Amino acid sequence: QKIKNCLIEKSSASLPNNPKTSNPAGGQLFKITLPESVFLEEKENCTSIFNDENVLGVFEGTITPHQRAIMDLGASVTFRSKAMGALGKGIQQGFEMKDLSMAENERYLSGFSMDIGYLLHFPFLLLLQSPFITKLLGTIRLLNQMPIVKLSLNEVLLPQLNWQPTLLKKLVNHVLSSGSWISHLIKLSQYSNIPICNLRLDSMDYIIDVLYARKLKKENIVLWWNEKAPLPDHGGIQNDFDLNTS
Amino acid sequence: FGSGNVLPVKIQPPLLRPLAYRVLSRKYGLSIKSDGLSALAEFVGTNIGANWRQGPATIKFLEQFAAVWKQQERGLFIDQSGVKEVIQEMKERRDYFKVINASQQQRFSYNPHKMQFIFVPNKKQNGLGGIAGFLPDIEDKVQMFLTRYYLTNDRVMRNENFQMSITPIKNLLGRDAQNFLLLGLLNKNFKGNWSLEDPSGSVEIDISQTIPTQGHYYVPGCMVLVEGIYYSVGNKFHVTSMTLPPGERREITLETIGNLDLLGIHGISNNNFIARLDKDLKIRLHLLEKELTDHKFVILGANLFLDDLKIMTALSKILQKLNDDPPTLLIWQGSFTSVPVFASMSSRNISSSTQFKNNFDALATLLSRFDNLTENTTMIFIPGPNDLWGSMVSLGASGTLPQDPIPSAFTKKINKVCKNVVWSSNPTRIAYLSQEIVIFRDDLSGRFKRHRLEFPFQKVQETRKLVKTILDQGHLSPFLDSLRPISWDLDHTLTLCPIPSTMVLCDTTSAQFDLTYNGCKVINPGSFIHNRRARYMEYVPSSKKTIQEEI
Repeated sequence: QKIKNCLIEKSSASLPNNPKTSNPAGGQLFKITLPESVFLEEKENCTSIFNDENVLGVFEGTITPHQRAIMDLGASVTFRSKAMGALGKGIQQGFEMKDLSMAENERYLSGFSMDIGYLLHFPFLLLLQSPFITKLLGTIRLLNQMPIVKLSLNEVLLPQLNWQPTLLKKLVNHVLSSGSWISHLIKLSQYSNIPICNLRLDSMDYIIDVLYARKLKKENIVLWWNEKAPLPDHGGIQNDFDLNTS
Repeated sequence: FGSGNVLPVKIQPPLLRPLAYRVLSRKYGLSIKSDGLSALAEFVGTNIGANWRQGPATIKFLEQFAAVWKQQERGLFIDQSGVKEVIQEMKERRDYFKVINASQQQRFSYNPHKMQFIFVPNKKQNGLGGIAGFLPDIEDKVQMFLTRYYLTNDRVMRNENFQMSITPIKNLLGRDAQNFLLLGLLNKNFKGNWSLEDPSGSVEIDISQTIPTQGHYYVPGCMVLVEGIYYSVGNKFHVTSMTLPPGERREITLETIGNLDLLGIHGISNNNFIARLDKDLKIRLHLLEKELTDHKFVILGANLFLDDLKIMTALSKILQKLNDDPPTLLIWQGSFTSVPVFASMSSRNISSSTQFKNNFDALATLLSRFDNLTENTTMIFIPGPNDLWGSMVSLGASGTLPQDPIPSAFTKKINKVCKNVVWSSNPTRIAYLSQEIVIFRDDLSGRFKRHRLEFPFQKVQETRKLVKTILDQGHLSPFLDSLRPISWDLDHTLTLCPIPSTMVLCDTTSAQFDLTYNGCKVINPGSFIHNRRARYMEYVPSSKKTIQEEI
């Protein structure tokens, strides 16, 4: 077609193995890379390669730019620009990262020295401790622009009689555990290579997911990564009833 | 029947029963019971003043009481309801519209030997069903596809063009030549070869030199008309032509079935007798067009997400305009959640079922503002793939076609904030006067595109193809039990032998359209939000529609 300013290339990535899809046929998998803005533009028109006849599947449409950068670069990102001195140009506009990127060693992330705050609900690197993160974030729009470490302990309960002492006790430990929270967060982050604020403490499957995904990307295997969905992303064949899967 | 007399003197029925007996039991009617006789004493005593020697009054009262029993079927014995019919009599001196779910729809079998529909008693009414009464019996699994084949073959054999005729497959076991017209299920044998199956038997099919009739879809699990030659050296029917059974309009279909009240709003039918009615249809067609264009019911764009904030804001802006002119009916359709809700083993966060409950509590806040829309509008709730009970098993996939309504436990006070709200199954039938509309929500175009026969050899054409296949096959599920399981005893809900007058067929994978075919109208709402635009369409029972957009 040549109409799109993208990069396509025939690839041999190892596909997943859905029980229904078993016929070998041939191999003509492709590796189309294309910026998301013109992808949204191409969503509009009827005729385009991504939506035409004889399309078997799209296999990694679920992964967001956030996940791509947190998996590729990591916490310790550095600039290998050289060429023309566009550091000022890079900082005034948005630094495009595809052309120039490198991931430096993160053996020591930070020698911590910074102020910490609180914000709690019982229905600057601030720590958000609320049952409803989304509601508090939406109600105060100014809360979005500040960096927050979101640690959520939820479902407060009351005996309905003499609740003042139990409120005091529930407040005391949350007041006094700040030194432990930050210490454990840094301890996990220094090995994890995920940035501190994106990472959560109780979240443990996320570490496994990122590590397994990046060590898979070291190989040619396809991720089948799927976001906030209980089923794997197999290209759309996963949306049909099958006896073996059942 | 009149008032203002002196006072209601009390008299014993012994001095009243002879007149009632002579008027009712002797001439027309019978069985004036003792309790019923005592009941008929009060109203005749209401105007008792200067009577039992008067002229017409008592005779006319008995005549009027007989009028109800000729009008209503009732029975023989007269019971304490005798006052209940006089309440109707004094009553004599919109409505008739209903929404029928999948479960409450009447069941009808078909006898091929008799060319007629036989009633099936509902197990809920007579069976105890205290512990397990919804569960089918194994015999339905054996007749599920036989019923489809009988209905389609009757229609094929009553077509005008056919009078070569369709031959049973086993009649081909000794022939070495000639031509045959075979009708049956297209599927794959357990060996992996394409085959055709009819109640008589089965045969393998060769597609190597087949020329299909373009204009529709050839998916496994549907009836197909085929033509070719049978070779006895092996067992193969070499195909030379392929088509689909022709469709039939509902006006010519009704006459064959008489005037059966399938979606009976005129009355109900039992194992004894059936119901038919013709004269009322003319007058109610008159009433449909009797300057009732004010009626206005609206189907929203499918797949609207409550958890998203922008969708909620757009819905508030839309209801802002809907408040001005309240729709007659408002159908909220599509999945109400953007993520399937399952057991959610992790309890650190709030449970997904509690989140489902909470997302149905913001609707009350957003709806309580607009009082008129509450006061004079009826809302119809359609489920979706990611609702509560189904997603607990399918995990967001599409499974059984008869999908039960949303549980009343997690949605309780939306019935209070709004006046008329009805929860309905995934396939439902709106009976509006002399009109039947079918509500169905699934992605049909994707499944058609994925599963095609692929014969070895502008986008709106696909919409016409989909409409023609769905309408000619006379069934909403042209698929085998493998692709989509079906509740065995509820399959009649999905069979369109009489073509509906108006069809609601929403598919997010297919662009919106407005097509007409043999006696029906097919509309496609879909994709509530698209290209930063929120769309919703209006339709009027006078066969005009409108599209209204609100960024």
